[PDB]
Amino acid sequence: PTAAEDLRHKKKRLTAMERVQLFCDPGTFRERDALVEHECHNFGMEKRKVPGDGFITGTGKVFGRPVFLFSHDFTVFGGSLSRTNAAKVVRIMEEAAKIGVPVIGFNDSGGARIHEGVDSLAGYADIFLRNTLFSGVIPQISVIMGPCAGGAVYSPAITDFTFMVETSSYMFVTGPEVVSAVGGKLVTKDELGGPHVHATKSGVSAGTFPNDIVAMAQLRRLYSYLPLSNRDPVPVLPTADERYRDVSSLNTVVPTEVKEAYDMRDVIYPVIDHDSFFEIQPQFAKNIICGFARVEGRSVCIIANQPKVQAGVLDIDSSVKGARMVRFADAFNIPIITFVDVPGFLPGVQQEYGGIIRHGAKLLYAYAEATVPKVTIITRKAYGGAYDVMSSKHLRGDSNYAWPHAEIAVMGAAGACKLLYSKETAEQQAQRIADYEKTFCTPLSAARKGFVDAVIDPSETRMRVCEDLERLARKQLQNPWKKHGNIPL
Amino acid sequence: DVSSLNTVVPTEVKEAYDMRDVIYPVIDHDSFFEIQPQFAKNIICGFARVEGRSVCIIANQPKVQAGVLDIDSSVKGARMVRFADAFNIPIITFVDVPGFLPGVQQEYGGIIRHGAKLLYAYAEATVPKVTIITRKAYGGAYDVMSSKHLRGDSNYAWPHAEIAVMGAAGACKLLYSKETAEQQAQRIADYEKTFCTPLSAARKGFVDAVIDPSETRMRVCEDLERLARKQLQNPWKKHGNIPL
Amino acid sequence: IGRMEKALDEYVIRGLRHNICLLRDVVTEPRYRSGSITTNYLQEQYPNGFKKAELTAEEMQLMYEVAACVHLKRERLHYTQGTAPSERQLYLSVGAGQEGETPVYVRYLDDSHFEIGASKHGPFRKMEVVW
Ligand SMILES: O=CCCCC[C@@H]1SC[C@@H]2NC(=O)N[C@@H]21
Ligand SMILES: O=CCCCC[C@@H]1SC[C@@H]2NC(=O)N[C@@H]21
Repeated sequence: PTAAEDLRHKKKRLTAMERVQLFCDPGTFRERDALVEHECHNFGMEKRKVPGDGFITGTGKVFGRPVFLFSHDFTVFGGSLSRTNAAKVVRIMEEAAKIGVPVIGFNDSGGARIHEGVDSLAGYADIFLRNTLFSGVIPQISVIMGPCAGGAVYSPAITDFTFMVETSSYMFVTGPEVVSAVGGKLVTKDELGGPHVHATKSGVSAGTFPNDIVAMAQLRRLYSYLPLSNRDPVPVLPTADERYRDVSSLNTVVPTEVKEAYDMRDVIYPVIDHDSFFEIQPQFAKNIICGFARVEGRSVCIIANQPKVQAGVLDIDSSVKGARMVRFADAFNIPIITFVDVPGFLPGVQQEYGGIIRHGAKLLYAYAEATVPKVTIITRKAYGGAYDVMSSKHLRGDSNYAWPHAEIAVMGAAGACKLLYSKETAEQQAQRIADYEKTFCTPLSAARKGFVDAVIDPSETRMRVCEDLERLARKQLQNPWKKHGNIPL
Repeated sequence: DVSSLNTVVPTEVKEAYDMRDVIYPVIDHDSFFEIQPQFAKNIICGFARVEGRSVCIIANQPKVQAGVLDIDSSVKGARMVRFADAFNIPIITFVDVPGFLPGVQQEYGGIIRHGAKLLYAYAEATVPKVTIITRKAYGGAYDVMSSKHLRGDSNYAWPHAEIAVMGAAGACKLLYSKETAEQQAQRIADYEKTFCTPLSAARKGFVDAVIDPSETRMRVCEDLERLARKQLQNPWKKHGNIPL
Repeated sequence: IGRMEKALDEYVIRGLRHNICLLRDVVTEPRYRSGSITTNYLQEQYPNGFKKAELTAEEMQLMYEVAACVHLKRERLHYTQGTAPSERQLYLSVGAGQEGETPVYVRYLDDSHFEIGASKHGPFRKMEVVW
């Protein structure tokens, strides 16, 4: 019996129920509500009632841990929401708020249902309020499998992570017809809101998958990292890997020349456990890396610069990416580990015309507000305000480390030499820049002041990180009483 | 395996059955401790274990007086619910009620006060609740016996249930004042067919799902395992004001 | 030679390419094990570029079995406490077009022992994998 799904598969596409079956465990899905009708009675809609009413909501179970989910249905009315569709979603989110369980939704709606009038707006508003209230209480993940237009786009935005499917998905606020009507330009749906556009240009989508099957397979892996609720502790899984594994290849990663580049992944991979990195937003703002990883069987958060791309310089997009990652990680009590290599901020008129001052402050706010244990490692250099922003010791950092060839200075040697000698005799470059770099572009001064705990061999990083992260397991820090902060938007 | 539940409910609507035949299969073997066994026999209350954890049982009984709510039954159920909630004990209820007991003595004795106690106890409670509607639920009795709107966790019904405002006769009378005589035969049957069935209540969203009677143990164990860590709180009060 | 064969496969090199495939193919060739060779041997046996020899049916079957065992072992790691499975039915097929769908079972009787078979109600072999 394979009835009524032949029409769907013929278009090389899967069904909502099949997606739900693929996500959860083999036999642990219990559909909650299945016999519900729209009761519209307008515009010749009194007929063609549907039992499911276009939504599939259940409970399920992943890796032995509970979950909640819902999936849109494209065959029935195009997946449009109504006064009645939104009730099921509201009930699921409320139940997942009472119990410490997350929510995952597979969006496929074609837009609002016009035949209901303003009831669709009512349902949208209720879903928006539930998302707003419960953000930071239970993790929310959203996946977009098909078209997603109109005002329905906003609820995925408030969710913590949004993923996209490559061939047959798109998302935008207004359709290309209106764009043609007002501006006069003919742009296709994919050219407007395709997965690539949101992966590279707008920065909304947190990832892209080639197929639905791969999407489910990796969504399970992502779910294996998250904590169940706000009050539950960070999960710890058994692992045969051990902190005594030898990592001596880190002694040679940093080149002896100051103008040559290297890949920061060569430093990230040895420290964490084998094959346990899940990069977030891999194709957007490549000069910074963010993602999840495990250290001795417990999930941690990774944020590191990359001198491979644009000399590892902070920017607007990198600031937004890092700020969102830090805020989410702190909201759910996940340790943060950072690797620092920054020469400063990206210079240019477009930057000031785009508001670098606002955006660069977001990362600093996220780092200063955080109360989870932090570990910082300075590999090569840290200059100016970039050193302050990237989790400096003064921002209530727990432990800070440096490598023997690091440099921590106010600015580059040339600018310091220029400002320290206004009209000093010519040729001052040769006998002053070298001396200043020798005397003050070294971690000795910063260690004398007390800004780094110790200068360590690069081969001891795994040992030190495991020791510190084990000791810091029970830190309790609290901020002054506030209704909420006022972050620079 | 519990497949004997498929046959407990008779196919006639006027025949009676023993609710213990439904209570005993779901709970673990030889683990029932009835409370007040000889008083207000139309309602059963007691303690029982489900998968090794103690729960509270409150069910109607159509054997005695057609399973009709009353003063004494209301007091008994109210006290049991209040005690069970005070100490964080899950509550499981089985529903079969045609309404309240009609009589002058009842109003002369204050049915209004006493019947409100059970409703207050059910609404105030914050422990996980599971409700199963076997055959019927009419009028305010459906509201009182842990309906889904009183912050109930999960509600289930059996395929031959009935959830209506009142009996078919009264509805037919009120819906057609002076309609042509013999209206009984071609109206009561139609109304009972169309609206005395769980399809309408399922359409509205008042029952989670319609289940086979053989899956009750599975569903109850699953729900009671999942609901182990619910945290609900009432608004701040020095204390309530229950109708004494 | 056998020693070399075995020792070639245990040389883990990551971060750059190498010619171990050529050495393996040359050693495994029956011409090399015949006893005598020549100095024009290489280009005589490699006329157009280089193309590594393929796998026989039993080798590919063994690779399938080992892949299924590894998949199950790594799957059991992620589950919490005792809520973990012990038997599945997998469908292995190499290539982008699923060439040669081979149903496989697995039982995981111990930490490093399985009961691989064709499917359910099929004879089992009880191989061993240590990884
Ligand atoms: O010496 C002249 C140019 C030096 C730029 C050094 C890098 S580029 C972006 C960032 N902003 C700075 O002031 N320094 C760094
Ligand atoms: O049809 C006439 C008498 C119906 C009574 C039905 C039962 S008796 C007690 C309870 N009160 C009602 O109104 N209905 C039920």
